[PDB]
Amino acid sequence: LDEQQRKRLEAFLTQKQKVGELKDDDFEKISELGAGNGGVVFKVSHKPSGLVMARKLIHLEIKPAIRNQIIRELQVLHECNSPYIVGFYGAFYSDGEISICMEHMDGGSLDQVLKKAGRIPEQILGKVSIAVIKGLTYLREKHKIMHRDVKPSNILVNSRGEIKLCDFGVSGQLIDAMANAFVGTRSYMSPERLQGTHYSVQSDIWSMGLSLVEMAVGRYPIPPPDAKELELMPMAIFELLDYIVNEPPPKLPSGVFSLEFQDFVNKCLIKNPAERADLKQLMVHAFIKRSDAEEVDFAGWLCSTIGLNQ
Amino acid sequence: DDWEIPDGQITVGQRIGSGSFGTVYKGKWHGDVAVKMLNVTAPTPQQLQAFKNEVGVLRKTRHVNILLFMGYSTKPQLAIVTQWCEGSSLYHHLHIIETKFEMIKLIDIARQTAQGMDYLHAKSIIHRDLKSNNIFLHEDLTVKIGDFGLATVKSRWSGSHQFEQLSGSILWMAPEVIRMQDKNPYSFQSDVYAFGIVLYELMTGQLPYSNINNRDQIIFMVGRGYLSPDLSKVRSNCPKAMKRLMAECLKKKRDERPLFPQILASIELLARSL
Ligand SMILES: Nc1ncnc2c1ncn2[C@@H]1O[C@H](COP(=O)(O)OP(=O)(O)NP(=O)(O)O)[C@@H](O)[C@H]1O
Ligand SMILES: Nc1ncnc2c1ncn2[C@@H]1O[C@H](COP(=O)(O)OP(=O)(O)NP(=O)(O)O)[C@@H](O)[C@H]1O
Ligand SMILES: O=C(NC[C@H](O)CO)c1ccncc1Nc1ccc(I)cc1F
Ligand SMILES: [Mg+2]
Ligand SMILES: [Mg+2]
Repeated sequence: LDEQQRKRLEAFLTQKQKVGELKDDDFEKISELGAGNGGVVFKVSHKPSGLVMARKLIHLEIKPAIRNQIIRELQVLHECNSPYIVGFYGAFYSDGEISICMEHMDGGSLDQVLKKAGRIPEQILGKVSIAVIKGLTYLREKHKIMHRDVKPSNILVNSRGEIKLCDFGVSGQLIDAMANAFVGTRSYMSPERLQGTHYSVQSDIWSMGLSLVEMAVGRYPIPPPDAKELELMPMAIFELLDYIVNEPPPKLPSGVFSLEFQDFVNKCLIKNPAERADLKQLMVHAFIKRSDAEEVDFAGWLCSTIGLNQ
Repeated sequence: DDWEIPDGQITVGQRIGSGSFGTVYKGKWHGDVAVKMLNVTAPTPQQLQAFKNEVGVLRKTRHVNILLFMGYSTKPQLAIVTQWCEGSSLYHHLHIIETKFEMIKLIDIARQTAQGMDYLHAKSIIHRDLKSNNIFLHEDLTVKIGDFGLATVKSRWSGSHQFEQLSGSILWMAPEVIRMQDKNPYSFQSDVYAFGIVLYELMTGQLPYSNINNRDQIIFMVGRGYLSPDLSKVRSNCPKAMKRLMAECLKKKRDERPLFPQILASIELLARSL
């Protein structure tokens, strides 16, 4: 890491020390940030330290033994300290819900930014790809844990131009508990996971690509856009999963985007996990070497899109 | 013959929880009731009339193992009022409290469930959402089945059409239901499949697919016939005539599954031979 990152990383650890045992009465609810099919998130003020954090509340109906194991497994997050991983303050249980307390990201998830923006620019998706790759790397090496849930709603951004990951599978017991959830509407699961199990980092990389295409076109790309819906520049859950497995992978439109970017996503979306690019390859792909050279103003593009001041 | 509760009649109280198609509050209305605030809060008049028609049939249901459907309301928002049950659901007992029943009482739970299901099918009512979450053990004795029917307040409507966006928990869904590509997937045999899974819960104390922790993997493999409940996990003390019955309910092809009249008969027969 460089200097502006080592400054911010050490600055987080300082504010983290001012926080001791996390209790439910120490929090004042400000506003709700978002919700999904299995959680709700509030911006909260921690009265003992004045800090403002994000508080994810998961209401699970599980036996206490399993619940206590989940809290225990979540405490590993005190060791994830990277500029590409969202900050972690603590996790606890109370009033029948699991709380995960993490640092606030005033830009929100790229899923939100995408709605406000319509489509996201390739120059910006360049910088995003860099961060998601570096975040998967830090997870693969320093902790040997794999995300298992890459999607736009788990990539968070903020007004300081940072792009961080979160909601990565550190607690398997939580993952397995969330398996008895109701069906979603759409999937970012690679075709090998739909048929078998995780195939190391490669099956996350598929997810990254499917997110890049969604953000690049402004639409979840399964099934691919119509012939004239594309020059304008509801499928069942099971059929999408059958499509992802038994139909050719999605791609970008040939005219609008560079050839480096189209290849980048294509190497990511190879249906065979082994042929699919790994982190080492993508890290030195053409599209990444170019997008790392470009001096894009991400913070400015974010605040303009949301409507905030510079 | 116009069952509609006005405002100020329902003392809405504590929030309990949400499920596949609504959020449940403990209310008051000539006694404790269950107020489920449906997720279709703004219903279309074509949708709204089909909901009324369905409530008419659910109101004429009276059976010892069925939760009393009392009516609905639309004033604050569209909602559902049903009998409130003390004590936990069968899902709570098996997977949270880990209650230790005897094989006699386990089999008895199965029997009254099949009893009420047989009544529902006798009145041509497809439950569509049978699970141990929707089976309450009233006063640690009688079984009460709720959340039945209601095909119209499940799956948003277009304007005059309706297509069941698969919703619910996927563990109890029959494969033909998973695939959602057989004109009318929800059938008497799709309930029987669900009931089969509930048998698996009773007989193994576990939920199915205990080794799989990927929601969409289950959805795909179960829908493609590749994944099936590992019946190996049945307890040793469990009757053979019980395991066989469970397996006939879980057949991948819905036409091979038994109907409840035959299912109920098997349970009573093996309840004696005990
Ligand atoms: N630390 C955070 N700061 C700001 N917004 C956040 C934070 N964590 C979560 N969110 C927001 O909360 C929303 C919902 O939370 P989340 O539980 O991740 O649901 P989801 O990822 O959108 N969908 P799902 O995973 O299927 O439940 C996200 O879309 C984000 O906008
Ligand atoms: N009639 C009722 N009386 C008491 N508690 C109830 C009643 N109906 C539901 N509940 C409880 O309300 C919570 C949510 O219920 P519900 O919305 O029906 O979710 P679910 O049953 O788990 N899935 P589903 O029934 O298909 O939507 C659970 O803790 C239930 O046990
Ligand atoms: O949250 C999880 N899975 C989806 C859940 O439904 C929330 O949407 C989840 C599962 C397993 N391990 C950790 C999880 N969380 C999590 C992890 C890291 C950070 I930094 C912040 C987080 F919140
Ligand atoms: Mg998430
Ligand atoms: Mg229920």
